[PDB]
Amino acid sequence: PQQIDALRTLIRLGSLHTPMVVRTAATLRLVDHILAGARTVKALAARTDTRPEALLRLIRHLVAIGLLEEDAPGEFVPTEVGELLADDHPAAQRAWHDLTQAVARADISFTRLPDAIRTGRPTYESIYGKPFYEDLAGRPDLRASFDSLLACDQDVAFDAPAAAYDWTNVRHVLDVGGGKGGFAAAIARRAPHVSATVLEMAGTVDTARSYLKDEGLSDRVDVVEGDFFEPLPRKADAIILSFVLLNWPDHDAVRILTRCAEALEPGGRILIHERDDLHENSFNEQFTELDLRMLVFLGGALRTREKWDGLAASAGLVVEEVRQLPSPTIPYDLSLLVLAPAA
Amino acid sequence: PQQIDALRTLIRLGSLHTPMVVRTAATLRLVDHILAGARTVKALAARTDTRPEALLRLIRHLVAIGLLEEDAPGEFVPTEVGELLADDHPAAQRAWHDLTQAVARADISFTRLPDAIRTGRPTYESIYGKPFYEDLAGRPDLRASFDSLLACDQDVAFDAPAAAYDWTNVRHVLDVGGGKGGFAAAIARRAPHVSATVLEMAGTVDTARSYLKDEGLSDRVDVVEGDFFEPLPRKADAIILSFVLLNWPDHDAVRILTRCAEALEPGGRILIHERDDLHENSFNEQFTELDLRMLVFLGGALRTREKWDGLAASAGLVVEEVRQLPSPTIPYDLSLLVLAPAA
Ligand SMILES: Nc1ncnc2c1ncn2[C@@H]1O[C@H](CSCC[C@H](N)C(=O)O)[C@@H](O)[C@H]1O
Ligand SMILES: Nc1ncnc2c1ncn2[C@@H]1O[C@H](CSCC[C@H](N)C(=O)O)[C@@H](O)[C@H]1O
Ligand SMILES: Cc1cc(=O)oc2cc(O)ccc12
Ligand SMILES: Cc1cc(=O)oc2cc(O)ccc12
Repeated sequence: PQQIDALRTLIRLGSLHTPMVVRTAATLRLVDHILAGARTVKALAARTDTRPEALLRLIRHLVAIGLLEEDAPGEFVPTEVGELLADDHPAAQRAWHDLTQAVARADISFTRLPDAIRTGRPTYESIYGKPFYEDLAGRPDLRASFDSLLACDQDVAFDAPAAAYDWTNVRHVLDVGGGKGGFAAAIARRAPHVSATVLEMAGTVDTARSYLKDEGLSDRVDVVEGDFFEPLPRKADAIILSFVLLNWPDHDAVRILTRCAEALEPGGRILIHERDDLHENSFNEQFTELDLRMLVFLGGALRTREKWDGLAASAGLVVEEVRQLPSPTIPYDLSLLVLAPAA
Repeated sequence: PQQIDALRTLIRLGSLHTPMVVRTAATLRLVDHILAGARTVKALAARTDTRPEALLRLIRHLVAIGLLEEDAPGEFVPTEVGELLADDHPAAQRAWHDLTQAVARADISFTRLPDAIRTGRPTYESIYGKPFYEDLAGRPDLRASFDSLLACDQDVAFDAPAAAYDWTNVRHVLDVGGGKGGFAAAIARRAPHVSATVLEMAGTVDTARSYLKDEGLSDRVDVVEGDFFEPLPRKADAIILSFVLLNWPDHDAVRILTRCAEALEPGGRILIHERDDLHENSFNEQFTELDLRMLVFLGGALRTREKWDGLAASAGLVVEEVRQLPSPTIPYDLSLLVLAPAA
């Protein structure tokens, strides 16, 4: 028959057990345990304290989808795909699929995706009892997990956007929602004359300060606890919004942008580090995974290039320049948008 | 880079939003509405009462994964894969992905798959408040949805297993857990001398009786409400277990098989309609989807050919014959296992 391939494709795409099998394997650290020598069901069950027959049934699906393969009778090893769940693999896919860590936990919000399409509003609170950042505020362990997921490569992940801007006429930088300070730190190393301030929430400010202390940068990058919907704590020649605005619906993103514009020194610029696909180029899996996560986690949104033009104008700004940022590590297209005050 | 394809494969397999996007589209009947003429976001939002920008964001992922394509600017149509979500397509994939119907609703149990691997026990009750069949018993609408999902092709789905057995020396058939009576009805049509009894739960017995009345078979197939862990209501030359034993862990499946053996007339046989892959042949997506659903819904299990040999022996039975059943419609390998009393 001719629709057999189509039927197989639809069933795979619609399968909820397959991603949960991947995330279960990640959460149980199965691939790590296999690499450390536990190749049989009976050894792996003892290492994970799972029930042996139930673990075999999980492993069977892991083989079926090509993450594991049966080497010898009853002995399993990771494939090239499965090896990506090793804890120290540079793409960090084990942690990003670990159900006890903040993002895969938040992905359970997708079980109520019909509600989010009807309302345009997040479903996270309906599952976990508080909106996303309030939940993180009440669970410092999840706050720390989220911060480390985003900041994993922060020793070098922010080098490209910091190198993509000319800091010669910048004296003070304000990184609004600046995470653990990785972006501020990368700017400080590249532009030694610059002083920087990180504005962040409780909890995150402490690991930011602690990170900057380890880096020897406390004298050049300070950390302020605060709320970026309130007046910003100081003015700056460059104000950074790195993976901030996508957390927020249009009206909140305009309020944040407005606060930033109000805090700009003369000649200053606002720097947005995010995606900016043209609408025509946005029908791709990288854009939609992040965009739909922002919907169900937060009620935020990724913005196409067209929408950035509109959002800037609403905040009194113009898009002066968009710099494409190289990710020759793993292809994830990101941009640095440079916004200036409108005429 | 060389691990780009591997990384892409892992991320797709681990994506929870993609199957929820498919199920959301199925639940909103999006493909039906498109085929009826609503091709734009603005028309489809009004037909589904969703928020237009949020619906566009869903559609974007549906295009990205190849269920929809943008025909004209802002107009979307289903692909060959997407057309399978039309409500009347014979593979019934819309209903099987509809979150308001019993199976896709039960698939939310997979969000707690780590618990099921640790315990070997279902997670359905922890989500919905009662174990699977008790939940169906308290929600007659879900009971009816489940019964119709399984019985969809019952006018012809049971023709092959009914044709695969020689009914010449059978006088009475008992179909234990016989659903809406489709299998009993197919036997009655092929073997007019046979009389049959369907044993089923509350609710299901009424739609079974109603189905058999529509078929003109009330005089030949009767329906008894009861519990197949209790003594069976009568003896039979052939006792049918069609998609029953996989609902149950080994010790419960032995109890059901034992009840059946105790009710067999001399010379009688027990007929099992299920999968029976050799363990070596079971590392495939058809086996694992059903097997893992039985785990999280019910604590049941699919049994490999080796396990059937063991289960039969535990119940005092031998596997006399296994007949492979043709499904040239869509390839789903099923078998008819014929069990006889052990020597
Ligand atoms: N009202 C608020 N005031 C200040 N910071 C906030 C805030 N709401 C959210 N945030 C911060 O916004 C950040 C978005 S995550 C991005 C972190 C970092 N800029 C990076 O690129 O990786 C979070 O760290 C969160 O703590
Ligand atoms: N304790 C019990 N006693 C009798 N029937 C039961 C039962 N527990 C579950 N069942 C029935 O077992 C059936 C399994 S579903 C299979 C239905 C049908 N034989 C078919 O092949 O499609 C359900 O219809 C359910 O109502
Ligand atoms: C880059 C990226 C990918 C993703 O899948 O989820 C995210 C969530 C965030 O809060 C910030 C960034 C990302
Ligand atoms: C044949 C089949 C496929 C599936 O995916 O789920 C099922 C669930 C049941 O209770 C009975 C049969 C099936």
